[PDB]
Amino acid sequence: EVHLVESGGGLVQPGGSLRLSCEVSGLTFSNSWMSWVRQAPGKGLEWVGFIKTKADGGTAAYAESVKGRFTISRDDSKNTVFLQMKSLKTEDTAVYYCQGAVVISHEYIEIWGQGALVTVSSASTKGPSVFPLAPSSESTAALGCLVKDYFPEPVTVSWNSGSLTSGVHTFPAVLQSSGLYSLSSVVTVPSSSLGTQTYVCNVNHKPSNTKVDKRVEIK
Amino acid sequence: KSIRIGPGQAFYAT
Amino acid sequence: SVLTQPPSASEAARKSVTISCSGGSSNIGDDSVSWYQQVPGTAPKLLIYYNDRRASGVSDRFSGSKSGTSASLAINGLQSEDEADYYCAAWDDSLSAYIFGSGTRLTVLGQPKASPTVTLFPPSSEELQANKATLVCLISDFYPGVVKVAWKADGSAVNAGVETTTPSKQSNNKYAASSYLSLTSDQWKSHKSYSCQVTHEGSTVEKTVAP
Repeated sequence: EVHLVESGGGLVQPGGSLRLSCEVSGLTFSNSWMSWVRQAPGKGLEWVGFIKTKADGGTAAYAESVKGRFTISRDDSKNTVFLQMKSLKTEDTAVYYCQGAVVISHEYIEIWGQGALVTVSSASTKGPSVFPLAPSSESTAALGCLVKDYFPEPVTVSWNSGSLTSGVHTFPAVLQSSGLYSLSSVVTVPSSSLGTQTYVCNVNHKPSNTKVDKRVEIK
Repeated sequence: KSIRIGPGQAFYAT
Repeated sequence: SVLTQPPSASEAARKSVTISCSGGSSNIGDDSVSWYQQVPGTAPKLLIYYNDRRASGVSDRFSGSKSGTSASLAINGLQSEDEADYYCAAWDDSLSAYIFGSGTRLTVLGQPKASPTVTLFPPSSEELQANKATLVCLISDFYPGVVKVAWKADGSAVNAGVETTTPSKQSNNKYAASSYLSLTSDQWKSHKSYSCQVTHEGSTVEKTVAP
């Protein structure tokens, strides 16, 4: 029922600034205590800060390591809490999660967003090239899309604009010797479906504002 | 002194 | 002021485990504990709050307790879908921050051996002309999560141009990995075939493609 949808993730140069948004639907934003928690690749959870409801302090609190660099603020009319980050250090590289918490009928509710990956690196943003991978007699067939040479993470892949979900497997990225990422997504479909059915992979790399859809046809 | 909960320190009770 | 948890825990299915969490007087000694569950590559999710209260929708198989500066999370009737990282948490008054414990990884013993499925795609015409020829070896549904990947060209082994991921846990708790061999367009036509071989303990699965 409740969704916290984060956006703003991507690549920023050290010393740079980046603003994350977290927009709440399904909870009354004005009554929600909003907070942020981050997680470095492969590490634990580390608290970043919170901002109180207006009826409470309306005031924010911060982890020692982000104090003075990060500012949390809220726009109640637009159901959105922000995390404004400045003077970013490579150490700040992490998935950032927002939380919304409300207290209702002696019930405490705390819901988490899906996370936004912030990559603090001197490297360049690079959009990927997408290549359809076509099948070869069997009852089902595997077809795919190769998503090659992008920076930074993540990319999402869907198929037929998200209406094809069963049999879809998107694989973790490999890091290439160039420092660029590649990944692949495959969907296994009944072979009888081929040729009366068109398949398209939808590849989104928001840090390079790249969205690419590629028809996967039987070569 | 107030009972609060979670990363947002929501007011829970007193 | 760091909530410490044992790194790992491993108990058979249908059974029960207790995840421990020990803090100090400045956190758990002043405040309540929460417990979170995080499945690989998904957002953490609240299980327990205020020491022993279940979040809505959370199974009665979970229960929490606080005792002095220690906290505990009980998981009864263990299910394979409970494999995840469990994190305790509590507010610390002296440093005024929400502290997450170091976290315990939970393994539900009993998952059956599974041989990998292997899918091998050749370079496409599009790739060849962009000189981004890539052999794509996708490996999935194997357990336990260790494989060795070997590439061959015309029966001879190739190590140059090979990049292989570490295996990672799938939703169904089996593993996936992938391996890529990068070729010049010219190398691709310079051979009669290439093959990807995957070894998983006692079993080897090999696939071959050709121009």
